[PDB]
Amino acid sequence: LHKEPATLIKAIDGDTVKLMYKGQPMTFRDLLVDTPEFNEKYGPEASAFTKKMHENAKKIEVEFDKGQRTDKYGRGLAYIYADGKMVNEALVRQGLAKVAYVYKGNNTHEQLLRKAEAQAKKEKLNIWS
Ligand SMILES: Cc1cn([C@H]2C[C@H](OP(=O)(O)O)[C@@H](COP(=O)(O)O)O2)c(=O)[nH]c1=O
Ligand SMILES: [Ca+2]
Repeated sequence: LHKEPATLIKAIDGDTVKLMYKGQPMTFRDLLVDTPEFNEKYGPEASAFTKKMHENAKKIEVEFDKGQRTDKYGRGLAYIYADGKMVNEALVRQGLAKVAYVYKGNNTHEQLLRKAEAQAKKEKLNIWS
């Protein structure tokens, strides 16, 4: 897998963001995670977390997995990095997302994220409180 450039267009929520990729605007959905919707418990906190993580980054990058790169809604499916830190992993580590939507063929970072979730749960953080 490899990282590719992008630039933030706009925060959206815990697990989606509007980025410019290859010069085109796209909505990206984070692989392997599920954040609460904004109207649900910890939804606001998830959205705040990713808004800050994306807006503060000097360099956003996207990393597609081995499988399908867009979902049925036209959203890009990627691992997203903010100054080399994976947003997908950070969400899970903080108890602001669950590991979720693990489809074979696009699950390169599954075990990394499961390890984060375990530590979040051990610490009883957020969703796990
Ligand atoms: C994360 C992810 C979501 N999806 C689809 C499955 C779900 O379909 P349904 O909309 O039919 O439930 C939806 C979940 O996304 P959200 O959690 O953003 O709603 O997006 C994929 O197809 N591939 C993926 O890797
Ligand atoms: Ca969601």
